[PDB]
Amino acid sequence: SMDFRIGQGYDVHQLVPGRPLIIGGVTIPYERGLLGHSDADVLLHAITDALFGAAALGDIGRHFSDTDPRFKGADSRALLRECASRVAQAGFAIRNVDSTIIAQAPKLAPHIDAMRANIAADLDLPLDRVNVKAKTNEKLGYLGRGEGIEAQAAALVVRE
Amino acid sequence: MDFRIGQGYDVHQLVPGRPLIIGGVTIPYERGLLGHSDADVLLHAITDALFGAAALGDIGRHFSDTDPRFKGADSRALLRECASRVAQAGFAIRNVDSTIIAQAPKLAPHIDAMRANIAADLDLPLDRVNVKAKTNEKLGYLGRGEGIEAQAAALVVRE
Amino acid sequence: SMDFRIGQGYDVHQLVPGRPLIIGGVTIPYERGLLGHSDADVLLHAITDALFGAAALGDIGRHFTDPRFKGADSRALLRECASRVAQAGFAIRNVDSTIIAQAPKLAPHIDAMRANIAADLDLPLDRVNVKAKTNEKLGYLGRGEGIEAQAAALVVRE
Ligand SMILES: CCOc1ccc2nc(S(N)(=O)=O)sc2c1
Ligand SMILES: [Zn+2]
Ligand SMILES: [Zn+2]
Ligand SMILES: [Zn+2]
Repeated sequence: SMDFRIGQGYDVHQLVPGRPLIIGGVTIPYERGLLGHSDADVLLHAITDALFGAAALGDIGRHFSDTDPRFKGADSRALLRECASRVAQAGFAIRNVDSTIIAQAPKLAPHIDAMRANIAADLDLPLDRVNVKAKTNEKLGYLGRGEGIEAQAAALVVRE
Repeated sequence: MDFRIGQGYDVHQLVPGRPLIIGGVTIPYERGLLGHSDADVLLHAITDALFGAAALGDIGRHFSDTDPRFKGADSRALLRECASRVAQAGFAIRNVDSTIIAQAPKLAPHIDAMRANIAADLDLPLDRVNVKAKTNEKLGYLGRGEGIEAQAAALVVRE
Repeated sequence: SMDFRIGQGYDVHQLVPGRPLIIGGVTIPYERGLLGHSDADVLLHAITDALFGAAALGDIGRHFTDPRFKGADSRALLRECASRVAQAGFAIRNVDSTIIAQAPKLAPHIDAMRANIAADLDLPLDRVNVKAKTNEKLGYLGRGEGIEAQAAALVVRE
């Protein structure tokens, strides 16, 4: 009950016109969307990587391949749920997740509760163990120019 | 045994005509950080880590850029109120770690003072607070000195 | 026992011609390598900073002109870092990390990096993790101008 481990996750996707904007499982109206072979859900990908990392199971690319017919059409919530199943099977219980989305636009505050609810459901966690934060990049860099969106995640687990 | 972790990120532009305040320390420099508050990028990152570890949202939720209450605000006062709310939520802080990334000025002479400020504001001994500082090895807008970034991690426990 | 602490680390180095690419102690075939005073192993630097941070010992810049470390490679420095963490009364519980590089492919080398780090930190493999991804062609990382590493470390004061 004291074998705690920490994991950390990072992801980024390009933001361009012509695709939907989906973050934390939430479709957000915007003139641009994230590019990636999946649904490009940068927040769920970062959290997934933090969870695999806390369990020392490698990373999201080692677990899911575009070539794998099991996951070919899978959205990022299905990937997060499978991640959590593998983390549990390796012997770990998740204690909490925290995260940050960095986007110059749109405003993400109205969507935070919905994202937290999706993530908590997918991880079978109480809502008060899941946190999502959001901020701009103060107009600096490709993030500040609206050319991508970044997500960071931290996860604490314990080996039971 | 109810431990929780949080992580924080912040960045502010470096501009002429502003005080440079990082970790609560007013640093002599021809430029300063631009923000609604005093724009203390390090304290904001730590504030976000603490709110995040307690699942209390983020700094924008508690101390909005849009609220005139916080124009020019002392970010140490914001950090102390953050810590008060984290305590009110049932959490004790176990440690904080952080990094400042900047091309200039030299931060080594100021790091110990930043650590002491953060420790005081969080009611922690110095040995549970850590401030790291580095350059971005000449890359990107940080390499060009256009802003300063801070990162933070916080461990809390629900008592 | 229960005095846990967390640390976090970040580093980035430029990719330059005429130098070997060494990440996680692994020499990787590539026409460029990382620039730095050391061998510029950006992954070991990030982990080193996370460990110093978790133990509240400052940072890599304060720890490392010293004739003990003049020509030291990054694994010797990681080992010395781990010594100083132990000196302060801390035991390492786990390390996690991410390498961000547009090229070359790091997947074939990850297992060796983890084994190198585990040996240097005197940890079992199941307490060390290395992740790797691209930057989706964004920014200086996406243009192949540098490689970034991030790390998180958990320690306990015994
Ligand atoms: C079936 C889906 O398989 C994959 C494979 C790689 C992969 N990488 C990411 S990332 N680098 O976090 O944008 S999400 C993803 C999904
Ligand atoms: Zn992704
Ligand atoms: Zn700020
Ligand atoms: Zn370095």
